[PDB]
Amino acid sequence: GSQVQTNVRCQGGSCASVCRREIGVAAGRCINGRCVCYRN
Repeated sequence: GSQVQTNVRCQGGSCASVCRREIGVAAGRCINGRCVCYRN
């Protein structure tokens, strides 16, 4: 997968704003306890 993995914890909920900070794109998802971010 081309998801961008991060060190930011989550137990559900939005990762969009976290991803704005992490990768500069306000898109992502909580997967298995951490945020991933989407750049296309």
